[PDB]
Amino acid sequence: IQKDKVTLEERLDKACEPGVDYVYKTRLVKVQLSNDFDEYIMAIEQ
Amino acid sequence: GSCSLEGVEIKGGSFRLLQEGQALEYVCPSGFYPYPVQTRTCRSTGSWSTLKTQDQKTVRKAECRAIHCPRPHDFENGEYWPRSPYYNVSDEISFHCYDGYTLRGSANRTCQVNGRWSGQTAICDNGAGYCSNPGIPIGTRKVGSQYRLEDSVTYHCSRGLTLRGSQRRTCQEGGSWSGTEPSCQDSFMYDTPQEVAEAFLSSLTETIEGVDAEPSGSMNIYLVLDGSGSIGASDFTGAKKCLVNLIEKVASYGVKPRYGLVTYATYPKIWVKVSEADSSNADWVTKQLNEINYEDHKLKSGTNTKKALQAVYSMMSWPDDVPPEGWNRTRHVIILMTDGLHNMGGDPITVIDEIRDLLYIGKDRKNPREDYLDVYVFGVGPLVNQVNINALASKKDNEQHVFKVKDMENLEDVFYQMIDESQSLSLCGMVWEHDYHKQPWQAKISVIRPSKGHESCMGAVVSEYFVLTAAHCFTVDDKEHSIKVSVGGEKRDLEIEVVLFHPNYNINGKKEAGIPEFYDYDVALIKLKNKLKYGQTIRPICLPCTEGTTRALRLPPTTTCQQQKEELLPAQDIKALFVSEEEKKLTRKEVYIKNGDKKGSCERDAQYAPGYDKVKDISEVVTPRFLCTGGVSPYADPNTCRGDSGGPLIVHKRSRFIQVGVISWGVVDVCKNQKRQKQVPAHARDFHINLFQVLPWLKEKLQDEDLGFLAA
Amino acid sequence: DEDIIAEENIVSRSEFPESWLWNVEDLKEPPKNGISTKLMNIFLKD
Ligand SMILES: *[C@@H]1O[C@H](CO)[C@@H](O)[C@H](O)[C@H]1NC(C)=O
Repeated sequence: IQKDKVTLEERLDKACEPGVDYVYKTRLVKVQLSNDFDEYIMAIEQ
Repeated sequence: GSCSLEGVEIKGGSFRLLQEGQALEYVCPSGFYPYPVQTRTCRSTGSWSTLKTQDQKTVRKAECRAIHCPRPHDFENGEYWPRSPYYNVSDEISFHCYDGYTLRGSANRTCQVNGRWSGQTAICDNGAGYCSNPGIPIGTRKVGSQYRLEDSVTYHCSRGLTLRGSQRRTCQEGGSWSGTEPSCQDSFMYDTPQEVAEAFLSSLTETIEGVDAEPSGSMNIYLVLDGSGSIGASDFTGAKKCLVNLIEKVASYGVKPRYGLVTYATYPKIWVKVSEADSSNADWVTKQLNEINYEDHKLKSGTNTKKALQAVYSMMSWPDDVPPEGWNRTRHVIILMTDGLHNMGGDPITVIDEIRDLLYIGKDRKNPREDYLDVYVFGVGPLVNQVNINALASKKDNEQHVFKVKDMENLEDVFYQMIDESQSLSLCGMVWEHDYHKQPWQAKISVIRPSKGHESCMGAVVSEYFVLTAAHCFTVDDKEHSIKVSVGGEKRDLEIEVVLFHPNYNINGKKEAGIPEFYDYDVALIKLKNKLKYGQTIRPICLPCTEGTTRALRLPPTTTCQQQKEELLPAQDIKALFVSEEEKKLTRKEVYIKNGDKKGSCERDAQYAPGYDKVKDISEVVTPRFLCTGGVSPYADPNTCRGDSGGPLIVHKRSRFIQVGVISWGVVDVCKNQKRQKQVPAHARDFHINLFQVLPWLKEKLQDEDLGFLAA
Repeated sequence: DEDIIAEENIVSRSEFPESWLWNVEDLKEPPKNGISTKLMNIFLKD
């Protein structure tokens, strides 16, 4: 998406957009990176 | 805090603050529409919602553009004119096919105020494919010229338009394309209160007529109302009253289905369950629809359409154990109001699929069972995503399930017009379950004569008294006591009253020219002495140019008699069938009506017929009141026998049976009470009597049968 | 520092048939000198 202060309300609206489907808090377990695409194994904390 | 009104207006227009400055609505002068979006929401970030078009594109400045209609950027087998970079209001365009192509639909179409074109879609078909040319709706783009069996075609709308209906249609067995006809929609086209009510009933009532076959009708109505905070108490309370009239409307049909009221937000809330003993009580369901309030879902104003449909799933599900007695006989009608702007749960479509698998629909090539599930969607919220509300709504041929009225007031009028109006509910050419007797209309006629005689013919129940049949099966000498008619497979014989022959029937009016036989206007009605009680074995059949047939073809009430003849009997190789009797058992025989360019080939073969071997002009023995069938091209069509004479020539379309002809005479007799010829000649043709030619006679003799014949 | 026409308001061509104008016409106009004349108004392709 992007990167200038992204307040609380900023995330609320950007997370409740019709497009936004999934919202997780994950933990990067393992990084299997290659040449054409990089796998990012994340673990959904909640 | 209230969003700043800095640079948020619209060029050549205005806007107004609603919901206490939490949202604004652009107001463009008549003849123009707010661009891109109609209204805007006040984000909690201090700025209004970004200007997103239909292609999810960002717009800087809002402008008031004029109301234009979709441009036909794709048309085959013909030519349309004039052509312009854009079509204003009240602009007319005409269509014209090339040489060797037939034009069906409206030739002249005018751009209306609702940003749509008047009349139907113009299609130029040659009639060479198993299924008729799907055509290319104005604004769409069809990909696929092959119209064979199992073949498919894809559609694509222009940039900035939302495709409504099916994007892919497959030519299914029986001459019919799957899904519904596409239609490129914009962001201001909406639907007039009449267009909605007219397309809603024409798609609902038909799904109700079949239900009666057959307390507690075998049909469930799931009312899912959206109470999210993105709709507003204004468009919500109006949706409630909108449903209230719907229940009472269905009640006027003397039918008491099983209702299920469910209002959802962040979580579903079931008020009425189909398993309850009060689900059939229209009154109670209405009061429950009144007790509900928009304030019920204020604390948790979420939008999780997924869970909502899942709640409906649990209402139609089963322990299993059951396997219920009569689960495969129940129709389900899910009606839900929603802006389509879901954000919690994901794609609600996934649930719909689960419902299809639970009801075993579309999981059988021979038994689609698509008639056991209807999904109607209505846009209520200010910002309604036509893309989503379409993906949920069902796609049936010549039926509309997606609706978007102008405002809430109009949505109400849609259901007000219903309560007053009482469309004709007739069950002509209908089939019941399905021992084995799928031909209720079928009738067996026998005429006893001296020595033996036993003239063996057949007819077709067209009313509660009359039974259409051939005319040569009877004579002026034959009385009423010597004529017996049996229907529904009953062992007894019904006593007739009088046999009405056609005023122009004269089999012996050609002996001068050396023509022994002359089956011109070979039709006759048989008014019974007793009234027939319709059952699962006895039932009328649709006759051309009737208010009952108009609904069967799912055509608008404003359909003229001429339009039906173009639909039932096009200028091509029509696919019809007739009823034959083999070994005391009725059986269907699929044939083809030579009404295309193979018409002359099928007619001139009447010279090989007994007695017609010395006819000067073959066009004198084959009057325009004849429909030629049988032959080897395109396929080897089964021939009619002597006992099949007077049999109905039916055209199976839209799961309905329409009689268009009457078996008159055949060229070569292939039945001799022994075996079938098997070695039939390539000129063994069969002729019938076009009902569209004997309409004036049918309309007069059947004026007191409540068949509702068209004027014309 | 900009001009031209917006890339949004440019109706691109599309109709490029290899053959068209496959119709029929009948000369019933008042014959003069044994020569009938018909004035057709066709729309050229793109
Ligand atoms: C309906 O249910 C019964 C269950 O015994 C089944 O035998 C029958 O095949 C079903 N009918 C249809 C339409 O398949």
